[PDB]
Amino acid sequence: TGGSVHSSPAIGQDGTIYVGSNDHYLYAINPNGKLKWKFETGGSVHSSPAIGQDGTIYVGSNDHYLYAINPNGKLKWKF
Amino acid sequence: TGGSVHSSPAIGQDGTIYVGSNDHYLYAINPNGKLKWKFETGGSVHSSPAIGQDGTIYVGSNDHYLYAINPNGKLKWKF
Amino acid sequence: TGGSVHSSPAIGQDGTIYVGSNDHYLYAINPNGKLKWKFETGGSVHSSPAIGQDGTIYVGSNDHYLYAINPNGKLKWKF
Amino acid sequence: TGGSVHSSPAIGQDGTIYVGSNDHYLYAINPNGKLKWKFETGGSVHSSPAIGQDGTIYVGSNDHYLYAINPNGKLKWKF
Repeated sequence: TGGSVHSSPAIGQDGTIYVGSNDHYLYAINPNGKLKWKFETGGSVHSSPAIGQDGTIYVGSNDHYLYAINPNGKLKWKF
Repeated sequence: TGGSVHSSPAIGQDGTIYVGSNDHYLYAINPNGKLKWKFETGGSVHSSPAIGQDGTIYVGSNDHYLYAINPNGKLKWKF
Repeated sequence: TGGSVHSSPAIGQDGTIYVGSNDHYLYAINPNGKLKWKFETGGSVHSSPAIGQDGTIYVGSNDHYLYAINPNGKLKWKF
Repeated sequence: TGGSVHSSPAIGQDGTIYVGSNDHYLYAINPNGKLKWKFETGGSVHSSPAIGQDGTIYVGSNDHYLYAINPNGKLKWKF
């Protein structure tokens, strides 16, 4: 990533590692180490991601939003 | 929310996303992105919520308390 | 507690809520809100506790140690 | 460890406790308190480790990398 990784990673049901970074991005890493996708937020992502029962990825950000991102990397909603 | 989301979200058995915020509130978000309820504490909620076997939501706060909130948003107790 | 609760709580198999505090203590709270025990460490407990398969409680502390505490509140070991 | 343990521990399927430290190292502790191995990173490990379905240990670090370490302590990859 392009910033300090304070956030703690979470693993999906297929092995995908989700973690946020201080570079504002939420990363989705494949189990082989190759990047799946990255989602940009308005602030550093100190918050640790969490995965729901349907594979959605929930994480907060320093930009005051709680982001909900689909496993394809597209934004579902944000509070 | 009205503050940086440092706290990390937790998902209940029905999909409800629980996360604290630096605006002193503990938020309960529905899986569709609409707010269920919010509980106000005396300080920023850096602590990440946790869900017990009965659906209770446990989270700490900068106000020195460990809050226990019922899934309806009403305070159970606080230590 | 006597300090900001930055650490995130963990729930044991019987409902006991374990969380650290900035007052150096690791707290064990009963599901009814009454204190079970508290274990003193040499520094603030920002680290979030974790429970092993045998009910042990693992948590770090600002005093550089990784504490292992038995569910009765007595120290097992510390690294 | 040789630094403040801000990171939160994780337990593997055999009881091994994984936690990072502000001394740049990621520690693997046996359930008896004896050190299994330690992996050095370029910065403090505030991030909390996470274990995949195959026993891999994922953790971030202040050095901007998301580390993937095999349970034997050898580096799998890093993003």
